[PDB]
Amino acid sequence: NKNIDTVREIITVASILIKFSREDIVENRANFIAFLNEIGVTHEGRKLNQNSFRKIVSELTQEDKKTLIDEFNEGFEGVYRYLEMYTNK
Repeated sequence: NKNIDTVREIITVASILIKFSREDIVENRANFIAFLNEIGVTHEGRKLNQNSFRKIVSELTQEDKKTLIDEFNEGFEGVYRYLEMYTNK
C-alpha cells in the first residue's frame, strides 16, 4: 500500500534490466521506462509516467526512507554503486 512497494518495484526491475543486461536505455531514460513497463510493472491503472516522481518522493516519510534501505540493502548498494559509476539521474 506504500510508496516503498511502488518504488522498490521501479528500482529493482530497473536494476535487473540494467545490471548485467542493458545500460544504454537508462541513458535515455524514456527507453528504460518502456522496457520496464513491458515486464508487467503496473501502477495506478496505467503505465508509468516520468512526471509522477513528485508523487513518488514527497509521499515517502523518514520511516520509509530507512526501511527501503534496511529491508533491501543489497538493492540499495546495488543501485548506489551503479549511480556513482555510470550516471546520475
